Amino acid sequence: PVIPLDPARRPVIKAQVDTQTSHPKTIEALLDTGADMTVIPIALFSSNTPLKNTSVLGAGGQTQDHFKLTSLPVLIRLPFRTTPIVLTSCLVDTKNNWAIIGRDALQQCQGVLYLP
Amino acid sequence: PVIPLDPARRPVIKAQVDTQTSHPKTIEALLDTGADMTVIPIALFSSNTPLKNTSVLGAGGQTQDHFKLTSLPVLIRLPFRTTPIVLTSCLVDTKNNWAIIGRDALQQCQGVLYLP
Ligand SMILES: COC(=O)N[C@H](C(=O)N[C@H](C(=O)N[C@@H](Cc1ccccc1)[C@H](O)C(=O)N1CSC(C)(C)[C@H]1C(=O)NCC(C)(C)C)C(C)(C)C)c1ccccc1
Repeated sequence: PVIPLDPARRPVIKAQVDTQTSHPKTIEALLDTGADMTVIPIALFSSNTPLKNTSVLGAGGQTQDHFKLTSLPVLIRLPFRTTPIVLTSCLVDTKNNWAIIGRDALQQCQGVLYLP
Repeated sequence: PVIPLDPARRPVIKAQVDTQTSHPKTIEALLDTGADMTVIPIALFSSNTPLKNTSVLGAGGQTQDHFKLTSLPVLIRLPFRTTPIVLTSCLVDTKNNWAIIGRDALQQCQGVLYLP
């Protein structure tokens, strides 16, 4: 679908995410052309799973602690299309429960920006 | 234009930004549907403008040193339209001098996200 862009309303989508360490869960994610990679909340992962340290630069600053990197690919199913997005890896929010669909996922569902 | 999305290339455009505190200047800005508000570099402003402190939530978390708010509206001319976008205020990055076109500006140019 076409998602209008509105400062007062964050463009979001329901996405079924399977981290392959837990039953797949559907979450609300922000659609974010400004994110190099997708961010999944740590909650969707089972307690014990190996995750890699990683450094992330955001607007608030550079962090070595807040985010981890997955070890297994994450599969994402969008409401409209039946084929899953397969992300070889993406980020995990250990801290603030964030869910962000970045350009890695947007590329695979052939998302575009349109500026008339 | 239609702008494709690719994890390995930031979606950017050249814009002319007028802060009304000196002459209009060209910047290359990130098109960012995850940004509630536009971000322009402090480098645009002279060494003694007055800018209000502001708190912002980013990926590095809550920052309250990094961004200021303009005191005057900012006018933005995009290559493909004659009428400038006029933002009542936007964020000013004093740390990294980032340029990010957010949803406030995208709404004014009727920007949309399209997922097939
Ligand atoms: C109350 O006023 C606000 O705090 N607005 C915030 C905002 O828009 N922050 C933007 C922001 O950082 N948005 C980002 C998404 C985001 C929103 C809130 C917390 C964390 C992340 C942005 O689309 C992005 O990907 N950016 C901006 S900077 C960047 C490096 C180019 C890239 C990035 O962070 N990449 C890192 C990853 C891949 C982890 C997202 C600004 C500072 C650029 C205006 C906000 C507050 C709650 C939910 C959503 C947004």
